[PDB]
Amino acid sequence: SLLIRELETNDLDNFPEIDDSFIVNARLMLSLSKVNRRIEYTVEDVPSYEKSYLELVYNEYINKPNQIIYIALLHNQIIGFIVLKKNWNNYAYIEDITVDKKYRTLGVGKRLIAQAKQWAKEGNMPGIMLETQNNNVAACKFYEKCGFVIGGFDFLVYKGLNMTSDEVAIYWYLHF
Amino acid sequence: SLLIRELETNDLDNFPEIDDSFIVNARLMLSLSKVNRRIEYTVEDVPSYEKSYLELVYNEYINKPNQIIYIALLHNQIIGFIVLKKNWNNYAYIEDITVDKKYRTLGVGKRLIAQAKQWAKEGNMPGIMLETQNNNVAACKFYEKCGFVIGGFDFLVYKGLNMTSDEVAIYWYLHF
Ligand SMILES: CC(=O)SCCNC(=O)CCNC(=O)[C@H](O)C(C)(C)COP(=O)(O)OP(=O)(O)OC[C@H]1O[C@@H](n2cnc3c(N)ncnc32)[C@H](O)[C@@H]1OP(=O)(O)O
Ligand SMILES: CC(=O)SCCNC(=O)CCNC(=O)[C@H](O)C(C)(C)COP(=O)(O)OP(=O)(O)OC[C@H]1O[C@@H](n2cnc3c(N)ncnc32)[C@H](O)[C@@H]1OP(=O)(O)O
Ligand SMILES: [K+]
Ligand SMILES: [K+]
Repeated sequence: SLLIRELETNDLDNFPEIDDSFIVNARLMLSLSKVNRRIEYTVEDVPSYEKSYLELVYNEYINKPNQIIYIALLHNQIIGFIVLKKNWNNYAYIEDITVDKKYRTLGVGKRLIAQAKQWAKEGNMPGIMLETQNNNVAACKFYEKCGFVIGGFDFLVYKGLNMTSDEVAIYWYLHF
Repeated sequence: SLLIRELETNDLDNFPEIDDSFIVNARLMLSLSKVNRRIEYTVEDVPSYEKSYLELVYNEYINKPNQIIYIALLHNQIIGFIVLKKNWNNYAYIEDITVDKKYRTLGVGKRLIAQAKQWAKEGNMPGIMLETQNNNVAACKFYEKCGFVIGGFDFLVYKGLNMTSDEVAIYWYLHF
């Protein structure tokens, strides 16, 4: 069965092309309730398109006290990975989680998250967090299934790259 | 009169103790309108207390392509400074702006912001941004007077440091 383990220098050249692309078919619409500052959302369909999530240099995460990469291995091949760092607020921060396109929805991502939680706890980190865009509904639903909640959002940060679009950053948190 | 110029190595030992403390006397209460995703706020008084804004190592900002420190000089003394970097979204990012307590409300901060805008433009940066806490109403009003608008907020990021309090991060933006 599937194995999740820490990335090693010797894995760097055996690292295959992993398809991190996904289909954007909808977007989250955010709202702020007056009850417990709860950020809520509704889903709105948008004309579909494909995009790649992704600079990430794997070697920068090998042999480091506060950052690490875990890889998912199935039938002698790396089929997914998770990139983690310790953030300024003490939480573990997911820089990137990717499962090869052909193997998604089969529980690999949840197993990567479970390992990330172990790493966070081993380092005395009180939770895990990450940022995603409101047009990555697949990822949003995945984090929600994993126990994460929306703690914040930002309507202007993406304008610095492109002023035409209306991409929104969403910040997700899982507290232990 | 006042002089604003780039920090030099030779200024490092002539750098005096600058009082960056401020009095917290209120906090911003955020809301999200349905019109143009406008984030609004109201001010609520809170029992007052003093806190220091501030690791920042000035030497890390000397002789760098994408980061810099400008100092404010008055009567042979450094009375304020602004710390800037280029962010991932291309905006100039204010890591810290401080005017010595005794000289506040006399226009020094606005002059530091003006210089930061020049630096941003010289580097082809499309705007300037920063993060502050909802309990720093003085800073919030100052940014608002300087033309900044609220682009986002986060209710959980501060929980990683302290779970008892309810500090909220506010992200401000000035687009050119
Ligand atoms: C910080 C960041 O990295 S943000 C970017 C995240 N990465 C990407 O978007 C790259 C492309 N996407 C992917 O690689 C994958 O879709 C991942 C990593 C997000 C998820 O990995 P997967 O292995 O597919 O997730 P997994 O099968 O473990 O799903 C776990 C749960 O989430 C749910 N889920 C997963 N994908 C979806 C989806 N597209 N829509 C709805 N629910 C979903 C599953 O149904 C499952 O729920 P359950 O526990 O109730 O059965
Ligand atoms: C990213 C970060 O650094 S967030 C932390 C910001 N830094 C701090 O909080 C450190 C402590 N505070 C300070 O150092 C100063 O208060 C600063 C840097 C925020 C502002 O510097 P100052 O030199 O006092 O500001 P300056 O006098 O230029 O004020 C410019 C405008 O803002 C307004 N303003 C300044 N302080 C306040 C205040 N406390 N309340 C209301 N309005 C204010 C001024 O009235 C002025 O408005 P005008 O142009 O309409 O006359
Ligand atoms: K995303
Ligand atoms: K602040």
